[PDB]
Amino acid sequence: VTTEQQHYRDLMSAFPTGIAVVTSLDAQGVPRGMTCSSVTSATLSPPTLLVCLRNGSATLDAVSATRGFAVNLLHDGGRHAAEVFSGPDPNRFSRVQWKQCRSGLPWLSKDAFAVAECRVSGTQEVGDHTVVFGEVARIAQTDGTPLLYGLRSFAAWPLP
Amino acid sequence: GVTTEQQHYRDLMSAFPTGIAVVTSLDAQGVPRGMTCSSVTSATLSPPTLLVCLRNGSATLDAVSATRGFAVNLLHDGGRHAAEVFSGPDPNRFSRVQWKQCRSGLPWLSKDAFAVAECRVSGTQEVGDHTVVFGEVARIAQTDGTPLLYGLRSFAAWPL
Ligand SMILES: Cc1cc2nc3c(=O)[nH]c(=O)nc-3n(C[C@H](O)[C@H](O)[C@H](O)COP(=O)(O)OP(=O)(O)OC[C@H]3O[C@@H](n4cnc5c(N)ncnc54)[C@H](O)[C@@H]3O)c2cc1C
Ligand SMILES: Cc1cc2nc3c(=O)[nH]c(=O)nc-3n(C[C@H](O)[C@H](O)[C@H](O)COP(=O)(O)OP(=O)(O)OC[C@H]3O[C@@H](n4cnc5c(N)ncnc54)[C@H](O)[C@@H]3O)c2cc1C
Ligand SMILES: NC(=O)C1=CN([C@@H]2O[C@H](COP(=O)(O)OP(=O)(O)OC[C@H]3O[C@@H](n4cnc5c(N)ncnc54)[C@H](O)[C@@H]3O)[C@@H](O)[C@H]2O)C=CC1
Ligand SMILES: NC(=O)C1=CN([C@@H]2O[C@H](COP(=O)(O)OP(=O)(O)OC[C@H]3O[C@@H](n4cnc5c(N)ncnc54)[C@H](O)[C@@H]3O)[C@@H](O)[C@H]2O)C=CC1
Repeated sequence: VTTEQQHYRDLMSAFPTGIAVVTSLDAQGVPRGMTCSSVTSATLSPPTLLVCLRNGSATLDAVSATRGFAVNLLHDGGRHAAEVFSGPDPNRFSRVQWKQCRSGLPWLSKDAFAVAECRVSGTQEVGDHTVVFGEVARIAQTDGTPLLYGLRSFAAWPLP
Repeated sequence: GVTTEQQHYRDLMSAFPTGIAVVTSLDAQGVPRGMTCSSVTSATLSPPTLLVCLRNGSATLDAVSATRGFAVNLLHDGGRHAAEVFSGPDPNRFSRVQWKQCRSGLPWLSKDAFAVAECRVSGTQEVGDHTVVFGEVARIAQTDGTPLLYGLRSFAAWPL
């Protein structure tokens, strides 16, 4: 017995999350990234998160080529960035402010309140996606109200 | 206990808010087990598969591994007490919430959850002291409700 895809979409839509832009570099050195809601903590020993990226995506290809990626947590002013990095716009990085970290990884310096640089420590394919484990290597974090996505809409963390 | 490094990582991940589920199963002797879970993540639509990340040695992970199935109970904004009890030290948590047994046997938190998804374990991946559990969704029931949220070390309600 297996549920239908629409019922599953409706279920998962009702689990709201923060919003990241996951970034890396492709083999040509070109920044790549996507809006990502699948950031999940895996373990503290060593500090490891995971993301789940669509197979064939430019971002997964860059993550695999660089074996590292940055997780840029968006604050409430970052809705436009989240739209850019989930939509059909070309040259997404020309539409946001960004800087290259010491690692070379793209950091969204205006739209994110925190950025974690991760080394790819393993992957696991599941259907048409790949779970990517990231061992966190460097963190820069400031105060900010997190952007949220849930029930097919953007919102803001409701507490000061 | 945590190291300084691990604390910086907790500070980061705390700023990625999520909905809140209670993941339930039965142990080998039929006893209901469950825990508060913020690691619910969508993996793929083909077939519909989510994942959760459960601590190794937890009663819930042992039950999930025994029975190869589990329920994901998404809590609505009246469910804070259930989330607190299912994240605390008391093994008699099931006597402190109102619940019902699904036809399959899985525990359903009927008073505190607005949705329940019954899952078959389709794979696992150990990562440090945790196990990522892949759940192929077999059945979903859902009603309207405002999702409970957790972020920045606080409960809140979805604001829209
Ligand atoms: C709130 C939210 C959360 C999301 N979370 C996740 C998640 O956790 N995991 C995940 O895998 N995806 C997620 N997505 C979807 C993801 O952000 C988009 O699919 C994104 O476009 C992928 O970017 P990419 O460059 O890696 O992929 P590609 O599909 O390889 O796109 C490459 C480039 O082509 C352009 N492009 C974008 N979309 C299209 C299109 N439809 N047709 C043609 N060209 C296009 C853009 O310039 C893009 O950079 C999420 C989307 C939203 C809105
Ligand atoms: C907001 C929030 C989100 C969380 N998200 C996650 C998550 O995504 N993943 C995760 O792994 N944890 C998560 N936790 C932690 C998790 O909810 C707690 O660790 C929870 O108490 C685990 O329950 P358990 O019964 O499976 O674990 P256990 O630690 O096995 O048991 C809890 C208590 O019951 C006792 N006990 C266990 N089994 C038995 C038995 N057979 N007989 C007698 N006593 C027994 C234990 O000694 C302990 O005192 C989260 C906590 C919070 C607050
Ligand atoms: N690839 C992914 O993991 C995700 C992709 N998206 C995509 O973003 C767009 C908008 O999403 P919503 O506004 O939430 O409406 P929606 O109704 O399409 O999706 C609801 C929820 O279902 C899950 N989901 C949807 N498509 C998925 C996919 N292809 N793979 C895995 N899980 C998926 C996610 O939890 C998503 O938030 C859609 O194109 C959706 O596919 C959104 C979230 C996760
Ligand atoms: N085991 C898990 O995956 C999780 C466990 N918890 C438990 O609840 C407690 C309180 O959490 P918060 O109030 O958010 O404050 P916190 O500062 O203790 O934790 C902040 C965040 O760090 C991550 N994290 C913490 N402990 C973790 C662990 N053992 N494994 C993986 N990721 C972990 C989670 O994303 C958590 O929300 C944590 O200290 C922990 O015991 C909470 C979230 C997930």
